[PDB]
Amino acid sequence: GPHMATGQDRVVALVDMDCFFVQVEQRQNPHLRNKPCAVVQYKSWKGGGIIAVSYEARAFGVTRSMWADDAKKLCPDLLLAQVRESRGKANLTKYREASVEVMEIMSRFAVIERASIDEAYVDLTSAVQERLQKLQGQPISADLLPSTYIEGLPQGQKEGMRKQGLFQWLDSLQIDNLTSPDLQLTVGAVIVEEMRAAIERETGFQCSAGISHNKVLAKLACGLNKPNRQTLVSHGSVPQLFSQMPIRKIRSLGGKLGASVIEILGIEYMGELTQFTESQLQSHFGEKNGSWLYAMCRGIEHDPVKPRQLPKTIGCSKNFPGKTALATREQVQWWLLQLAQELEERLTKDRNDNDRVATQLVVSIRVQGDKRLSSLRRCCALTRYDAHKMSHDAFTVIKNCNTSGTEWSPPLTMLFLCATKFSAS
DNA sequence: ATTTTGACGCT
Ligand SMILES: Nc1nc2c(ncn2[C@H]2C[C@H](O)[C@@H](COP(=O)(O)NP(=O)(O)OP(=O)(O)O)O2)c(=O)[nH]1
Ligand SMILES: [Mg+2]
Ligand SMILES: [Mg+2]
Repeated sequence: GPHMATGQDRVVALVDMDCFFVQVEQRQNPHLRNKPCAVVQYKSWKGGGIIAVSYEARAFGVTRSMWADDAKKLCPDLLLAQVRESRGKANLTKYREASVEVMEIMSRFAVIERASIDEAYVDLTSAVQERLQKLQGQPISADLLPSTYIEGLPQGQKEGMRKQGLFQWLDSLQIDNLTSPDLQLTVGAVIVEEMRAAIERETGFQCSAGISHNKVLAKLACGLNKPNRQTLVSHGSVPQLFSQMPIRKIRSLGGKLGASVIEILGIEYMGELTQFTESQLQSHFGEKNGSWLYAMCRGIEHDPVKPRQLPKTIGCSKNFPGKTALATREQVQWWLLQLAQELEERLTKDRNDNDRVATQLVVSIRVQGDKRLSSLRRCCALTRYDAHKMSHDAFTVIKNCNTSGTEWSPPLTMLFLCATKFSAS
């Protein structure tokens, strides 16, 4: 009743760039704009592995994790942009810099949590309050929401349906009550329209966004109407939306835990979770997951928007599959040095930009025939931004995996260096 | 022989 808090305190947005790496290449190369295109890594093996796909190319069935030659079977006019290669490995600098452009714009509006190279959460609660105070009871015009969908509306062509649903929502709005959750979301969506306009104006990149009361709902909402649209998911829309939402569609439930929720409880959709008690869910999935599931299937989640715009770790990774696996000492040293050189470059620039220094070097490896993605992860001190020292320490720290009596055995199918434990400088 | 990352939980 009155004391059942409903998780309507906050206004949170998730902004995510549409086919991000492809848009970065399309800005740089106009010939790629408004075409089926994809971004790949490498080119010798099956034309390279696809990691980003324009929506034109998606209409042919091209997806991420597809080989480019297979994709070309689906889309013979597919255009391909290749990730930069440096020191014999993929170099993602162009996209990290494009990302920093986007993040710095979003930061002007509110405090953001960088959730990936192409997406950030925004806590808009304060900003919505300020804007409601500025409006002074003025109602919200549909002109202020040109790309906004209201999930679950209309009830009772695409743009036509969007405008119908928006009209229904705006007519139902109690603009006088500065404290109504639904009004707060609506004003949040006005600000998110402004944010996405600024992002497009100042970068050329288009994006989508979700507006709701928490991070999970904002993220789920963002995907409902991609590309180049934003979606308002209200508290009241949760029962219908969740009544047919596969559990795996909710962030963090797409893997083993989601599968066990399905198998143990004997359910399919998010909504069905509501029929279990908190204690029941805690019994099956632990106290934390259980509490979180009990509130999440009612649309409630409390995870804060962390004020963090920059990555907490800086890492360099390369796989060496099958017959390219590193089998000699010279090879492991040369590739550890290549990794350490790219890492050093990134870390020096990080220090100059962000006034901080990493203090811990993590070295991770895979050995051939190991089932696990990571076979060993060991850490050492990172005291100098010197690639030669970093590669020597990584070797010093992993060399006791070589069972050879000049050789390396088992051959290494992955090297991974990661700087962590940052400290102000 | 999708690859290259990065956050975060568990013990
Ligand atoms: N190297 C690498 N980069 C990746 C991988 N997966 C994604 N990226 C890169 C490429 C992606 O562009 C970017 C952000 O990933 P999304 O937001 O999940 N997909 P996108 O923005 O392309 O399309 P939309 O969001 O409109 O559905 O991260 C990967 O496995 N490896
Ligand atoms: Mg994206
Ligand atoms: Mg994303």
